[PDB]
Amino acid sequence: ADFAGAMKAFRGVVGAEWVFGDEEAVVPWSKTYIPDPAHQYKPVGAVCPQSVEEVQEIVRIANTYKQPLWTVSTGKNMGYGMTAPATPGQVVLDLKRMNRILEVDADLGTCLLEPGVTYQQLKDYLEEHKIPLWIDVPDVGPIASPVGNTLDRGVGYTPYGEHFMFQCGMEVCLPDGRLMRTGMGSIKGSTAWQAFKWGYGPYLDGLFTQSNFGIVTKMGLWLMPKPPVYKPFMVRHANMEDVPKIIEAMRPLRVSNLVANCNLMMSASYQLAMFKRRNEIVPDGAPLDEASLKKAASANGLGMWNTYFALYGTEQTVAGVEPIIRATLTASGGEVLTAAEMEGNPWFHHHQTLMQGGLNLDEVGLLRWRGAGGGLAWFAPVAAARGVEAERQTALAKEIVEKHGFDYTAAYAIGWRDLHHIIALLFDKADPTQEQKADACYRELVTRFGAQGWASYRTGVNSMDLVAQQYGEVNRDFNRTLKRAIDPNGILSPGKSGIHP
Amino acid sequence: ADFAGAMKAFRGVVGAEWVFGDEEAVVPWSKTYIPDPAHQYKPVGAVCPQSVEEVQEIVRIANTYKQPLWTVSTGKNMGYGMTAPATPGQVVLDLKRMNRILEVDADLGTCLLEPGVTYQQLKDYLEEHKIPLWIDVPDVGPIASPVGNTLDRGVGYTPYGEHFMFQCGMEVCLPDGRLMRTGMGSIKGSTAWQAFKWGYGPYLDGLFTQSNFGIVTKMGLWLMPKPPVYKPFMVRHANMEDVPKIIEAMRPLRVSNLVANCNLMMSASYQLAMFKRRNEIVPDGAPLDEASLKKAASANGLGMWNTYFALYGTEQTVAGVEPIIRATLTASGGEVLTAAEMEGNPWFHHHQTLMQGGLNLDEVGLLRWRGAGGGLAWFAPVAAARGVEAERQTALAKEIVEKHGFDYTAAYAIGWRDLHHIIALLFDKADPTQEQKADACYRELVTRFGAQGWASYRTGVNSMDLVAQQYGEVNRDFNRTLKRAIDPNGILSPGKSGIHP
Ligand SMILES: Cc1cc2nc3c(=O)[nH]c(=O)nc-3n(C[C@H](O)[C@H](O)[C@H](O)COP(=O)(O)OP(=O)(O)OC[C@H]3O[C@@H](n4cnc5c(N)ncnc54)[C@H](O)[C@@H]3O)c2cc1C
Ligand SMILES: Cc1cc2nc3c(=O)[nH]c(=O)nc-3n(C[C@H](O)[C@H](O)[C@H](O)COP(=O)(O)OP(=O)(O)OC[C@H]3O[C@@H](n4cnc5c(N)ncnc54)[C@H](O)[C@@H]3O)c2cc1C
Ligand SMILES: COc1cc(C=O)ccc1O
Ligand SMILES: COc1cc(C=O)ccc1O
Repeated sequence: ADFAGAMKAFRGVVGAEWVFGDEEAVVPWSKTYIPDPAHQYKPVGAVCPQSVEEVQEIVRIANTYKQPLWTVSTGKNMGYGMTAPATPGQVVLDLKRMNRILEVDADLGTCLLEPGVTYQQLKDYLEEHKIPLWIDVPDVGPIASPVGNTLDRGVGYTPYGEHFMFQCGMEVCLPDGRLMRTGMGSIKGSTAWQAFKWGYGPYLDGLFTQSNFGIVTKMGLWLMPKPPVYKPFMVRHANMEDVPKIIEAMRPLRVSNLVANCNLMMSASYQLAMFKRRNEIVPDGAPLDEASLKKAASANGLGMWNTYFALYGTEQTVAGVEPIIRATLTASGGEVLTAAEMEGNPWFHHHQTLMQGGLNLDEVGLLRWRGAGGGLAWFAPVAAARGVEAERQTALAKEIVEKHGFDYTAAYAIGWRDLHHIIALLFDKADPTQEQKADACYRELVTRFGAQGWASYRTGVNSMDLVAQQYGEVNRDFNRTLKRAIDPNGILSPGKSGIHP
Repeated sequence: ADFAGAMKAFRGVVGAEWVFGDEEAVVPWSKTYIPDPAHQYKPVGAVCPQSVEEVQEIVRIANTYKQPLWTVSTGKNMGYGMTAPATPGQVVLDLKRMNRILEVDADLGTCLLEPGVTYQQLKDYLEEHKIPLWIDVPDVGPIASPVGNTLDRGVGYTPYGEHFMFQCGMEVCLPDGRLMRTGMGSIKGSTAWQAFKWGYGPYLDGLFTQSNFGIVTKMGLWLMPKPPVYKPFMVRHANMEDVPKIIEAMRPLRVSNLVANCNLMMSASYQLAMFKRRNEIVPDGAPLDEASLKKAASANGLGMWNTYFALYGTEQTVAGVEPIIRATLTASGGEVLTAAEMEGNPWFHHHQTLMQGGLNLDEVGLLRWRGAGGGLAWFAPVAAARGVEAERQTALAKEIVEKHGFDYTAAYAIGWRDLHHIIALLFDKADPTQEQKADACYRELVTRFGAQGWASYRTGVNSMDLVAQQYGEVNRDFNRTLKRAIDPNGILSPGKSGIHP
């Protein structure tokens, strides 16, 4: 890499005030929450363009100077690396200034977005124009990107919660600086770019998700019509061991699509961690015992597991399914509760907001759990939607985290036929011993889960190689063949998803 | 290519009795219904393996001898080329004997299939085991493949009608002879291969749809639970010119998901062609005039457009949406009819079967429309689900087919935000002048649609290059870059989707 030559050329493209080219200037891009005992996940520069033409020029320069770029949209991948690159020596290509809402089609229920568009911005746009469409939001703070989130295949909590399913068309700047539109978008003045996903020939959009094959400059997204009626529910289960029965109850409701939104099944420990520090619940040095958890949860109107779902449509369609749902969940030991029973309950309010695609009030309490706080890494294994799988994964995760002196703080995001088991590894990052222990714990989670046949849907920059190692060697080789063909100079996000030039 | 050396080595793998290696022996793989005036779409051999290990050996030999393989599952791509390869000198790799149903998961609603499994076979398997799951079938005759259809991104008529959306996990033999499993499948003894679509890192399954980058040897598919209640409907519209009003009435019902199955909006001419020859309707030499069509359709209980939809659930969920659906469609000039009104109507019966994923036992009447018959080519442009687009595409297609002496015989398959406009170009293939005219007509359809911003979702081997030409030059280059990297010897289906080594 010729770093100095690249950065000088980048100033010529975007202006000197949008290039950040030394240790002090790149501080805003360098903070992470994942464990990093060797201090190895850090950018060496950042560049912030406002147009796709600037992106193209930047890519051309990256090739000439052999200077890799780590592309982000808004860069709020918290617990997964924020804007830290996977390998040393990279410049962050921060697309936050490319924040234009290009189209919103009220009739077809679609939009077309630049990467820097935020969820807040899109929701404001819809409301200001009185367009009766909803968004589908992850459980994040004030800033996050539909484009960035979708490209990492993230998740929200309406019927449109599996974000990548609802993507339709994209524009990519390929590593040589040429633009390519997927689906119907390469037909000049196509009116169907946001209407038909697949196009003609090989379906390419998935190559640009969790990958380093292209820079997405525009993305189409389907949006759900606002329903006449929205009815949120909470199911409370009393015992830690209820895990398998909850999944077995929900599975039929989801496979038959009586419930259609992604359902967060939240542990009491996670819920408490959102609003309380660990030392409000148990002494430092003591385990997070189930009696203390149960007492604390009960005092706050929570069970040991609390699962959130909603119904959408009319009073009549809601009444068609609500009885069967109530029967199935009550038979599993759950108490089904509505807004009228959960008045003033901040967890119910939190999920009632999420499940209509509302924006919650900034405040990530999770970062202050243990000691000085500041340590969070997601460990996010997949399971089939089978109670026995959830039972076993809960047991193994708890065993491993507790062996390293950490707590089990987790949720299951229940999907159609799958679960995303979301495990927050919360630690005191400011204590270097605790950061080292969290690193060791994380490695043990990945390795031992992999040995039982389980691996992650998504992971942070510090674990992308170790997670890749859980999946097949042929897969690893095939990804590398694609990388080398698409990006011969290896200038896009080396190490993303364990893919190296 | 060294054809003789390749075919000798193939006999060693599968047995001499499963290699077909001269003009006479390959006759069963040679008949097509598309126009082919130069007789250029034809295989030079066929090989029929029964195991994945045989496939892998075949692929190794194909590399050694530089002998291209044109891979099919059951090969019933009627109107798209059957088993004829896109370029000369290819051997059909016919996977019909790999017909094992590997798994069916009743609780998660999934299955895992080899390519040769037919729809009939899978339906029989479900029925015989009393498994309360349905299939989703295209409107084909007795033999077709869930795998082959899904890989060409085909369509059926239940809520699971957009077939590729419901695929989950695949195994592929790569061009070098190695097997790769997508999604969660490359984790040994993963139990989530049919549970979670995306896996980790780039999403690859779409690369193996409408493509020549691999041979699919196993594919997973989600299956819909059988609903307590199934209620089919037919909407009759009186006038040829109703097209835009029908799309505008159905679009909100589909965008809001009050109707969830893919809806065939059938022209009267197509419907009549299913069961009648053209000279039962008008004289040879006369146009298929709207008054003759209306009279013939009316005598059969058909409108000029007849649109089929269904509701699935309980008596109460159906009652939740049926009034709104009826009001929307009646306001558009439609008459909404149910089984009780359509007793003895063979078209209603045909669609009522399709919309519950039933197998129609029938010959393909369409192949006998004009003269000696035998000519069929699908022209299948996409539209957004907007009335004005359907109006304009119907007008243009009518203009073009009638200019060349052919009829407009078409349907729209209404999707969520899209339409597949399915235009059957029916001709007398046994008359060489008519075959030439149909060839010219088809070229004009593709070219002139492309100039208005419209192009095909799928096409036949004789037009794959011309359809590729309607999409972007960068797309074409990118697909060629992938092809050369993935299949360096160019031995898998050269010319599929216009992708050439
Ligand atoms: C308390 C908490 C709760 C959370 N809840 C959720 C949740 O419910 N669901 C969820 O999905 N996540 C969740 N997250 C994780 C994360 O914060 C969000 O997913 C967030 O939306 C990701 O950041 P972002 O939108 O800024 O995307 P980015 O950080 O901009 O993008 C993510 C990644 O995509 C790639 N990328 C982004 N833009 C492009 C581009 N234009 N071209 C190519 N590649 C690009 C890069 O690899 C990048 O690192 C949570 C995090 C926390 C701390
Ligand atoms: C009257 C009529 C009505 C029809 N209605 C419909 C309809 O409603 N919906 C619809 O979708 N189609 C329809 N068709 C078109 C077609 O007949 C079906 O799509 C049929 O299912 C395709 O044949 P097949 O299943 O044998 O697949 P195949 O012909 O085996 O496969 C199709 C293509 O996929 C690729 N392929 C197949 N198997 C493999 C593999 N294992 N590895 C890699 N590539 C492979 C090849 O390119 C192959 O040519 C209709 C046809 C007619 C004549
Ligand atoms: C469903 O995916 C996620 C959910 C969350 C929090 O709810 C955090 C990280 C994730 O990847
Ligand atoms: C929805 O796709 C198709 C439908 C048909 C017949 O109804 C034929 C070919 C197709 O591609």
